[PDB]
Amino acid sequence: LEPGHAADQEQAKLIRSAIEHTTLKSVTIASEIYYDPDPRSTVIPEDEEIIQLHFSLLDEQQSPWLLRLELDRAAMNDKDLTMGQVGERIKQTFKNDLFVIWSEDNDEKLIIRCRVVRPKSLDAETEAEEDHMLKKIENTMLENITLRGVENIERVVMMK
Amino acid sequence: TTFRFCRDCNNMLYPREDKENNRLLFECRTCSYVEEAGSPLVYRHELITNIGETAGVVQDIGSDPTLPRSDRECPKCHSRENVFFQSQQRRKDTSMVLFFVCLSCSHIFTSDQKNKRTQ
Amino acid sequence: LPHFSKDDYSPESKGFVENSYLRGLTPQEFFFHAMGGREGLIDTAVKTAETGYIQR
Amino acid sequence: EGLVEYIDAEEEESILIAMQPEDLEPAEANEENDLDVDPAKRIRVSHHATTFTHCEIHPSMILGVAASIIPFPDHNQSPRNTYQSAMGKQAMGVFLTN
Amino acid sequence: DESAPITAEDSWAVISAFFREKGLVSQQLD
Amino acid sequence: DGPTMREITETIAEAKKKVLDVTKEAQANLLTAKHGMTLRESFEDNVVRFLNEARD
Amino acid sequence: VHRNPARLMETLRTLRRKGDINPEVSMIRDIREKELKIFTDAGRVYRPL
Amino acid sequence: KGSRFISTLQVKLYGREGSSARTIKATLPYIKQDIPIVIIFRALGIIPDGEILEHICYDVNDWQMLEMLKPCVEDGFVIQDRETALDFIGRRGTALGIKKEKRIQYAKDILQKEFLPHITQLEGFESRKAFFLGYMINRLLLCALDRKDQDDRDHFGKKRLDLAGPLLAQLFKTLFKKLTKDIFRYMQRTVEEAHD
RNA sequence: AUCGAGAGGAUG
DNA sequence: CTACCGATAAGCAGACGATCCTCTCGAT
DNA sequence: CTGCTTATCGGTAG
Ligand SMILES: [Zn+2]
Ligand SMILES: [Zn+2]
Repeated sequence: LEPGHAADQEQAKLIRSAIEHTTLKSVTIASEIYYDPDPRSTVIPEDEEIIQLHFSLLDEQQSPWLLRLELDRAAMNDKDLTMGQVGERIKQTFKNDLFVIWSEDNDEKLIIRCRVVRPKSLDAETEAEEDHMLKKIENTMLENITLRGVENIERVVMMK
Repeated sequence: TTFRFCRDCNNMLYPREDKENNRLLFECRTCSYVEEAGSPLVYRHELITNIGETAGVVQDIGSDPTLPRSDRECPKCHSRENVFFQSQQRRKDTSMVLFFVCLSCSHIFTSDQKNKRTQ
Repeated sequence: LPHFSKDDYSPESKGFVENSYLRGLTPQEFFFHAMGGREGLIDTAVKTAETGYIQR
Repeated sequence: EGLVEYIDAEEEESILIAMQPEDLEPAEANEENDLDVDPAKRIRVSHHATTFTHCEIHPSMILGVAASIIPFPDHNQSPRNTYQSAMGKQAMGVFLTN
Repeated sequence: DESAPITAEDSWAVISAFFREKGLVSQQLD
Repeated sequence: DGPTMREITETIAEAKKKVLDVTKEAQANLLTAKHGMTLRESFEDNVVRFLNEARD
Repeated sequence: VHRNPARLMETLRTLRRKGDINPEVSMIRDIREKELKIFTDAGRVYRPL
Repeated sequence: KGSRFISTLQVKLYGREGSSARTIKATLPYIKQDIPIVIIFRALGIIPDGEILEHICYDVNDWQMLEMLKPCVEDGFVIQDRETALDFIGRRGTALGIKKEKRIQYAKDILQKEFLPHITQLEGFESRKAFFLGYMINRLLLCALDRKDQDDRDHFGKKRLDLAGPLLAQLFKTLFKKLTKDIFRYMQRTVEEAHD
């Protein structure tokens, strides 16, 4: 610790959960792909209000293939994370070439939803497939995304 | 998940978008055959998994000697007869929860007193 | 050991000898005890070779 | 006559061997903490499973030809038991009558 | 009484029976 | 000493029966995992000590 | 494959425990895997019992 | 009862946890490379996918099982026929074109002899060896998903003991056989002469 | 005498 | 829009494996 | 279980 603090354990916590490596993979229940065509009206009924929020036009598409991510209520309590911080780091990685949404911490089911975007206008040749590059992003997502802290650093202990 | 196979030539199916009308169509790279879609779920990974837990359970287990037998009660039939064991999902991080199989009813239940279960 | 039910995690099952050398060991106990001592010899046998490769 | 069955290591997997013929299936007393027992006698794990298939001959029979030479092997720290085993074989005696 | 089970001692006779038969290098012979 | 003897085993009695209680916690998933370690692990540890500490 | 090793087993073991099927041969029923290997390899260590 | 032809086989699984495509191949004795399981099945005589998966997975429910096999299937669309299923199995040198049918008659009995010599080594068995090769796979996977542990190696009942008998055999066989072609080597020098 | 193999002894 | 000529990974297998003693036994 | 061996990633001249 910084000499300017000694036995303030609440300080030590701040440091621990700003050191400890935390990959998105470590908080993912089940990563699933869907064919959702109508971005306004989602086919899945577990998300009836997400999907009912999203206040666009303030301001002011599209993408055919979905990608979902269920997250555990469990390890949200341990490593300290609000769903938003998650979402933003996801977007921060690809930039403006993927849409992103999420439910609030208060809700019962914590979830993410994404859709590839959006190469048009000045083109070249061979316009096909796309489903293979979709998986390579759910694959890059789990195993190349950082959330908080430095790499090479696993479990971190509060020894006195 | 569940994906499906074609008749006629019996190979695997590889999904395709219906450009015009917005829907999903499986098909094989063997002949031409195309059926329509079931549930919109195409791919699922899962990293944490609740099945693999109960594996093996038969109608012949209530005779295996190499398995404990304790004083529980069946939520349904009340007979004190049973065997149990810890998740046969031999992963490193799994819980240490007991899985009771009723003899007198072949009903399956758990020790866990928090956490929901749907078998 | 096959004299045990499956998924038994308490002391007697996983290699804890209650009784003292005076009172004497019990059948399982003895084997277990044997199981570790056996590690004792293992090291003084060919882990010395390293220790002596170091010196050299 | 069906009293003994030659049991192999693998087959060892599906069985539940008792340890003491008599005191591994008589009746209940129970004896664990109840008056009274011999203070000086050792503490036997007990029988707590009751679904057995087999039964062990006599424990002592896990030992080998030089190991059974030891008296009270179960009161010695193992390596002592093992250590002797190597010497019984350079000790001196009647190595054959002829 | 011929009905009753083995006990402590009786276990041993079964052993002797074994060695009476196979002797001691049985495996090496067999 | 006779009365000392009773006491020793009667102190491997309660120092074994404390383990049957943490076992019967973890088996009904109340045992909360120590930050850093697996569930099974915190248990594994919880016990090892409880037995050493009983012996000493 | 076999279907219903409820009796198949018990009339395998009854035959061995009469001397009919060699008492040296080992017979492994596995409830939890739904298997039945049978062994007759030269080099199997057994005991009593 | 057939000497000591230790002909060893290995089913592998490429890419560690979270890799891209988890392709499954195999060590086949007398051939240079590892060969995707799907081609191997084809080269046997089970041609269609989704029947392929019927020698491997045994419960058309447990899906994670089934899902793991995707990339294998997608490896062997390049080979679909009884015939050229054995063509891939041809690369172990260069036939130089001279052996186009005969490399099959090489690949044909390689899956008679060297591949799983037990089960049988006869001619007309293929569905015996498939279901088994389909049983090697159900185990391989039924571990990777972490449903049952890695196989122990210090387990006693899964090792054997070469006592004096089979020792002598593993020796006598050898010597007798050596005496056997000492007679052959004396015969080629008879007639020639008589003799007697 | 020489090369090669095995068993044991002290650190155990 | 291309080879270019450079660095870094993804690894080539690598020469090593305590001390000193005592016996016995088979082969050039 | 090191130091040397052998094949790709790509930031600049041509
Ligand atoms: Zn088709
Ligand atoms: Zn019931």
